[PDB]
Amino acid sequence: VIDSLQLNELLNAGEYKIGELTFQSIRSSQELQKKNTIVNLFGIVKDFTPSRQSLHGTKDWVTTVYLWDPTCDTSSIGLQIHLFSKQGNDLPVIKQVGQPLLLHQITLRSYRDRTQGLSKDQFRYALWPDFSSNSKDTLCPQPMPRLMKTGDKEEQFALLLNKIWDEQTN
DNA sequence: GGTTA
Repeated sequence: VIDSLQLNELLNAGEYKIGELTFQSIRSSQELQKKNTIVNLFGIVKDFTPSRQSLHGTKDWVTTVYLWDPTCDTSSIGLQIHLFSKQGNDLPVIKQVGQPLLLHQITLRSYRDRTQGLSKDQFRYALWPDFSSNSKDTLCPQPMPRLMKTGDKEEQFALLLNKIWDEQTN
C-alpha cells in the first residue's frame, strides 16, 4: 500500500506506472510539444462541463474536464481535456470537483499556445467519489461502455490524490 | 485525427 510520499515521488518522475498502465503527470503533460502523443492520465477533476452534443462538425457527444495533480499548483486549474463520443453519450458523468478520474488513451496536442487533451475514439475511464466530501452520493451511476475495471492499487492512488487535493484546497 | 469543444 502506498502513502502520500510515494505518490509524490511517482508523479515527480514525470512518467509512472500503476498496475499495467503508464501515466504522465499533469505538469509534464502541460509541456508544449511539437508532435502529438497518446497518454494515460490520473488526476482530480478541478473543473468540468456536463456532457452535451456538439453543435457542429461530426456533432460528437462532448464533456470537458480540467485535470489536476500534485505537480501543478493550487493556482493552475490543470490540463484541459475534451472527451468525445461518436457512439452515444457514454462519457464520464461527473458530479463535482474533487473526484479522482483516470483516463486511458488521451491525445495531447498544442492549441492556442497551450497543451490540450483530446480523447481517442476508444478511450476508457474510471471515476471515483470525492472521498473528502460529506456528501455520500458524489459518484453517480456511470454509463458502462467506456468503464475500466480497476482494483486496489488504483483505488489507493485515487484515495491519496483526493486527500492531497483536499489538504491543498480545504 | 483533432471538426466538434
